Amino acid sequence: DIQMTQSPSSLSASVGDRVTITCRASQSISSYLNWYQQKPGKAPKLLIYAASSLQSGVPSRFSGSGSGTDFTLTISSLQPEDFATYYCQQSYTTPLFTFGPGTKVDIKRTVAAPSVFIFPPSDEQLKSGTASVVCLLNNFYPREAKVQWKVDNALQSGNSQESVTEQDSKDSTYSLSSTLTLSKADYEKHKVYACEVTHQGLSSPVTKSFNRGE
Amino acid sequence: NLCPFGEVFNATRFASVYAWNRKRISNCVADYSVLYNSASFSTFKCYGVSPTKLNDLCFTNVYADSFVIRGDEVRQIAPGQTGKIADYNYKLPDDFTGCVIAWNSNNLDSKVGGNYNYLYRLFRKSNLKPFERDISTEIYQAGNTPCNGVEGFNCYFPLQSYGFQPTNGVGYQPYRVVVLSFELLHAPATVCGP
Amino acid sequence: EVQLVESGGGLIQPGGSLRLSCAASGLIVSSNYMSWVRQAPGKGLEWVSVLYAGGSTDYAGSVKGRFTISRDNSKNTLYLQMNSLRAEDTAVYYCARDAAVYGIDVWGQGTTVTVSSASTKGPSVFPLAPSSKGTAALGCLVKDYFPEPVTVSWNSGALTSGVHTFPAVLQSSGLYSLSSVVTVPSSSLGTQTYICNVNHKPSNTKVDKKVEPKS
Ligand SMILES: *[C@@H]1O[C@H](CO)[C@@H](O)[C@H](O)[C@H]1NC(C)=O
Repeated sequence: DIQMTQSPSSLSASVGDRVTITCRASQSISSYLNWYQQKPGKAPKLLIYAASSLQSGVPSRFSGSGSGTDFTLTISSLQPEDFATYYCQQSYTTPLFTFGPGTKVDIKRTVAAPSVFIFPPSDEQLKSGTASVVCLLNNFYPREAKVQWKVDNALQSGNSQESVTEQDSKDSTYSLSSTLTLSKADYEKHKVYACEVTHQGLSSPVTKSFNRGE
Repeated sequence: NLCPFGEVFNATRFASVYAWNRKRISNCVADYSVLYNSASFSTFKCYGVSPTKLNDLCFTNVYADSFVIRGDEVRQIAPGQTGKIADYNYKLPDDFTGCVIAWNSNNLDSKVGGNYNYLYRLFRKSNLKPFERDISTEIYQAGNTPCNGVEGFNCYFPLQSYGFQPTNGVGYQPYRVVVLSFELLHAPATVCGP
Repeated sequence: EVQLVESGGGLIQPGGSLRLSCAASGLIVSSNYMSWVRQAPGKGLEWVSVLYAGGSTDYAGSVKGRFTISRDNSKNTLYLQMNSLRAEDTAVYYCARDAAVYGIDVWGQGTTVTVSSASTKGPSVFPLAPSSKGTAALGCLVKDYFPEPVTVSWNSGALTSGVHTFPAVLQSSGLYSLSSVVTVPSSSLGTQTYICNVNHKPSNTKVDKKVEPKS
């Protein structure tokens, strides 16, 4: 088998910029791999086949190179219709292809630190026997953030989930919600529920917290 | 009056898998001992016989097929197989009675920078009949649209080159293969061993 | 009219069968490498199986002997029968013609295969109330709803700027929790009435829940 691998997990770029995505395969696939574009909710779109042959119905500004083991896609002037994730495929074992992790090209923007808001569990939900705590790192850039949960100053691990939003049509900023789950008996045997958040925009980490009765 | 294997297993020139190569041997002898006392082959399976007790076994005439294929495709050269090779390049019959001999030749069949002389038929409309040889270079027509020499949508050239390059993992290296085909119809069998 | 419209697949328990359909038009599926590639929500593109022109097939070890690619060359259609389904198979399925070196150029529209043994349930709507300690935030927890999807709305649409509605989370019980939030002037803490309206069509459930600060 052959391992594929993309470079920048997700790069940042502006309109009119000239982006360069990478892709390298385990063996020396000699000039035998194409590039694909996928926008959320749609199907993949072929762009370059056989390393550098342009696909018909594809803008002139999409390049293609690489021949041996290390390949590269490069777009001349990033246009707004080009913000999407781009994968690479190996056509060496032609009937049995593989892909790369993909590289998501988003919109570059000034650093924006996230406004943090922590919400306690609603008395309505406490009746049903389980308790949900939600933190919030609303509107910021770039995506990357580290939300730790602390309950009675003790980090929580397997009991939290996270979900991010798309780049806002108008902000170009992200938002997040980390949802801690507990029980009505566990939540009731601890007071201090805090939320720590680390981000490039914040000099140091921010902790939004609260106590059981307040 | 010995069977001329030495010019098949040691030939400096092998043919592509799709255009696999055949030499009918007749009117001679054969030392099937030396072939599996050389012990220089990577794969050597025999179906419907046994290499040792085959020097007394006479046959009307024996065929010796040769080509070159990716290391992990030599599993396709067996009776009852499917894939790119067995389906479009060289298909062995279910009732096969012969031997398959392969030996990694990456020190000669994958020159620096990539050896592109060895090809393998990639597009075909149906599968090969056993010991069939398809040499057609006509533009493969995937759609309703007659190509007539133009590569493009629904138009593919059927033969694709191997990217033979020696630094690749063994699976993707060139393996010279030479299938031996023993047949015997009602006629003077003249390919005996000692 | 080069296109592949796939169909047949929505929801079914862990073990049941669901056959997929890829209706080729423009090319011929009888003489082409017809593959299926599956893809999850938070994952890449994964190849599932293949059917050659010579009718030969092949599938990935996590499928072998559970699915079975087919084709009807009289209706120019590609099929995929999915037996002993499991949770790992939940993903979007694309049919595409692999043009070998020329690459996978033609791709099927889209077909989702959510698979779980959860019973459809309209979700709970718990309120996220603004806090004491310039701007204040609040929202709603649309917890425990199945199946997908659900759409949120604030003040029946009278409120949009600031409001974020999140991508849904599939949690360990096999249900989806998602939250929707909007930021508003703290100066209207107890002045205007904010109500997050939720809709889960699969359970015919429609909920309107006022959000205000308790103390
Ligand atoms: C190939 O030639 C070598 C000598 O270079 C010899 O040892 C070997 O037996 C030959 N094999 C044949 C004739 O099958």
